[PDB]
Amino acid sequence: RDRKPFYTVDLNSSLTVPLQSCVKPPYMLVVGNIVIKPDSQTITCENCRLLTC
Amino acid sequence: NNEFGTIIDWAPRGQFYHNCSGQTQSCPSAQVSPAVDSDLTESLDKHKHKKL
Amino acid sequence: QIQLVQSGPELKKPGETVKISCKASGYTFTIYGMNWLKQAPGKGLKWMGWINTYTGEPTYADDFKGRFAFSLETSASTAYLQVNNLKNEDTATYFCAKYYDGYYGWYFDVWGAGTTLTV
Amino acid sequence: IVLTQSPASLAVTLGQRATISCRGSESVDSYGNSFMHWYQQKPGQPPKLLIYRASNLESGIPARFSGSGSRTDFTLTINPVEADDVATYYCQQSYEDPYTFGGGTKL
Ligand SMILES: *[C@@H]1O[C@H](CO)[C@@H](O[C@@H]2O[C@H](CO)[C@@H](O[C@@H]3O[C@H](CO[C@H]4O[C@H](CO)[C@@H](O)[C@H](O)[C@@H]4O)[C@@H](O)[C@H](O[C@H]4O[C@H](CO)[C@@H](O)[C@H](O)[C@@H]4O)[C@@H]3O)[C@H](O)[C@H]2NC(C)=O)[C@H](O)[C@H]1NC(C)=O
Ligand SMILES: *[C@@H]1O[C@H](CO)[C@@H](O[C@@H]2O[C@H](CO)[C@@H](O)[C@H](O)[C@H]2NC(C)=O)[C@H](O)[C@H]1NC(C)=O
Ligand SMILES: *[C@@H]1O[C@H](CO)[C@@H](O[C@@H]2O[C@H](CO)[C@@H](O)[C@H](O)[C@H]2NC(C)=O)[C@H](O)[C@H]1NC(C)=O
Repeated sequence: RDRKPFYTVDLNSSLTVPLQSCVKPPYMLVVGNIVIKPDSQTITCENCRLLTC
Repeated sequence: NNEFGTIIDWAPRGQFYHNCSGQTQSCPSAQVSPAVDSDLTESLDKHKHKKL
Repeated sequence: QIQLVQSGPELKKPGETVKISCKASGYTFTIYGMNWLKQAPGKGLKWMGWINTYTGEPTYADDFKGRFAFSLETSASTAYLQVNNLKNEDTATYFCAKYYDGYYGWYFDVWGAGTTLTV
Repeated sequence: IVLTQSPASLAVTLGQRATISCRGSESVDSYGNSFMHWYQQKPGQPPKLLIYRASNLESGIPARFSGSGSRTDFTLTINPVEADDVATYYCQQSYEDPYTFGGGTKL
């Protein structure tokens, strides 16, 4: 281009893969509005959900 | 890196860039991420194209 | 068109200093660096270095690091080459040239008119 | 990187091919481009670039001039030699600081 070298990177995609990640007992996941207070070292949540995957 | 502690990661992170060493002053020094967050959510069935 | 006009010939003596002007006309001065080239009569060309017209940072070759200074005037689109404590080995023509940009673009298509120097 | 350009002086008559050979101590090929350049300098004048990147004819140069060259080996060709080609030709290297020029070749 314009009598100088020109480099083009082309990338295309038509493939997506769905995954599932799980932990096992005695481990669980707490999902929601999780608040961490570093001064009092407290973790608090209202209406979180317990999940595995 | 804050009052909750410092977390570091020694695994590599990949990006596109130009060497720019031994080049003229027109060589861009910015690094480019080829894919963004919307490439994993928006238009899953639609074909995606990236040109650099 | 792009034209690099240099200063006229000058006469000097050892121990003094010389200021050389090279005004660029026909392109944005801040996007293109300025190169300085030296040619002793009867011999080949030698590359001295270049000045970053976007930041002002000067660079010099391994055989020209000693007593050379690159400066520029952005407002008037002019670059100055300064030689201090002239010696008898400095009798040469000095060229200002615009490189051809791009990948490994250290080759020159537009040259200055020239500036003969004797000391 | 040092460059050796041969012959030091070439004597060719009008209407005959002229060939100049330039070598290098190291390769100058990078990412599909060979960075060897040919200049022409007439006395009292700045050099004018003839062939850039070893194969490309500069704009405004007459079609008589043509360049060619492989890795570390490059050549310049002038088939229809005229009387205005009397000058010195240099092979230049633009791949490494200080981007050294050539010694010269009289013709
Ligand atoms: C690991 O675990 C994950 C759990 O998330 C599994 O992911 C699931 O993978 C399956 C395929 O294996 C996915 O099923 C696909 O869902 C879609 C269904 O279409 C939805 O949307 C349309 C409207 O657009 C509605 O009409 C329809 O009812 C659905 O709500 C489609 O993408 C797929 O079906 C289409 O394609 C097939 C083939 O091309 C055709 O036959 C169909 O007719 C249709 O066109 C398909 O059914 C599922 O959604 C994933 N779950 C998620 C993302 O939560 C992984 O599969 C699993 N991996 C392994 C290796 O086990
Ligand atoms: C990116 O596009 C290329 C074509 O430009 C795709 O490669 C072709 O894919 C089709 C459909 O599966 C095949 O029939 C062809 O044989 C493939 N090759 C060619 C040369 O056409 C490629 O699959 C795309 N990449 C992704 C990740 O989807
Ligand atoms: C840009 O390219 C240069 C030139 O190849 C690379 O510099 C080399 O770096 C390695 C690793 O440090 C050294 O062993 C070589 O001596 C260097 N060669 C030189 C200076 O000519 C440089 O690493 C590249 N930059 C990148 C890839 O980011």
